[PDB]
Amino acid sequence: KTVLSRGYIDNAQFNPLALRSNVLLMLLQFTLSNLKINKSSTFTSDVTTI
Amino acid sequence: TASPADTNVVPAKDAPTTNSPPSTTSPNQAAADANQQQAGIVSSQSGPNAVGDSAPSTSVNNDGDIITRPTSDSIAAVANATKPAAVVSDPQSM
Amino acid sequence: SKHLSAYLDSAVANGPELIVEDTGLCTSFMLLDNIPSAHLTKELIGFTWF
RNA sequence: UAUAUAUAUAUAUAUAUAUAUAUAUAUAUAUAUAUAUAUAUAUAUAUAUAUA
RNA sequence: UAUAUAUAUAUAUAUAUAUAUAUAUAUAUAUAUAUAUAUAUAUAUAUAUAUA
Repeated sequence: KTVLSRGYIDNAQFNPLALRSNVLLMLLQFTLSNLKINKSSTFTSDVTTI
Repeated sequence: TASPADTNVVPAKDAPTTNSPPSTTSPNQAAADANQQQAGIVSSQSGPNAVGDSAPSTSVNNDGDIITRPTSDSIAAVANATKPAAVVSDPQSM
Repeated sequence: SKHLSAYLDSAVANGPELIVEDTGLCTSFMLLDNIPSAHLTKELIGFTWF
């Protein structure tokens, strides 16, 4: 319900006619949310079996 | 000395249309006048430059129409005007 | 932001937040049990060390 | 069987009260910026008084 | 011309007051949504009374 839905859509409905744009924005937010650097942590040596 | 306020000047958010007064008559001319008056210029010093100009306004739709509420609400209004009842009660229903 | 005193309809530019780093796991999909188990007998407990 | 009255239950609408969320306005407190006024200090200019 | 004093103006600093803007917090009001309660109206069901 990101766009073109506020005001008229029911709380439990989605508008099929606006699906592509809503999906598009949803993916965009998904993309933006992950824009971060993969830092390196400390390490330990494993001695557990295999 | 090195005042950032004098070095980091950039247009503010909603700059192109912020000063537009809420009206329906001649929004672009009115907005243009508001910008001129807001900037501190007085008409007696701008002279002929003030008569024909026009500026973007919030009252004008992107399609080029006079709007009085956010376009989403206009979409909502027309949508709400057509909502047939989902479940109706009639004697012959099986 | 103690001062943002730009003259007229302007603003003081700030730098975008670029350096963001993560030390967890580089993932955004999760594995979960939608429906709980039936709580079966274990038949095997775990490792023994002495 | 139908109508009317009364009681109870359920549904829908409207009003009022209370709680929670969101928006807008107002008030109060604190911080920062700008303007104005008053006081004190320092510098400069002008006027007046006194001395040489 | 120089010195000293007083007054006025201007600049700079500090303090105090007031105003305006922005941020944060709290309170109140209004609007919208949701929940709960009460009242009123309408419909349906059940009971009782009266009439046909």
